Amino acid sequence: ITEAALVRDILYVFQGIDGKNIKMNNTENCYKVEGKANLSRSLRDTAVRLSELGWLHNK
Amino acid sequence: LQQSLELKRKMLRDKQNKKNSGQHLPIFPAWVYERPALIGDFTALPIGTLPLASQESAVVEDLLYVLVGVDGRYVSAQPLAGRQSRTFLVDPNLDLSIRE
Repeated sequence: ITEAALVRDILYVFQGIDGKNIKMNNTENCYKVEGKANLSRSLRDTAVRLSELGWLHNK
Repeated sequence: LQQSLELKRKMLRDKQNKKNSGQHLPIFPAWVYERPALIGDFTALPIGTLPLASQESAVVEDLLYVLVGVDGRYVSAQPLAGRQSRTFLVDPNLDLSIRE
């Protein structure tokens, strides 16, 4: 995985269309990031902070 | 789809029996209804290997066909144009985020 991939997937997740790697819909209420990438900071940890912008759109 | 021929048959007989006080309503030639005329919709590359940016760049021109009723190259209109609304056949190997 790379930072760029996560920027475009987020640009779809700001609407409700799933990415390739941020792929969880609002069902258990948060867009769970996925994959064997490690690299916590941007990946596991920042993307979830942004995805709430999308959770508020689906509703 | 076909039954409009029968509806027009019932109708024109009824316009005649309303106009039993007259005669000689106009009617169109059958080619006006038989020809495709003004109706809407009717070897491509391995799009699974065509990369994500270009894959959008290929799909976005097909929408510019499909928005006027032309069968695109991906995302092509279905048969059974009947009932009351269309459905379309966007491919199983296009990227899921683009398909949605």
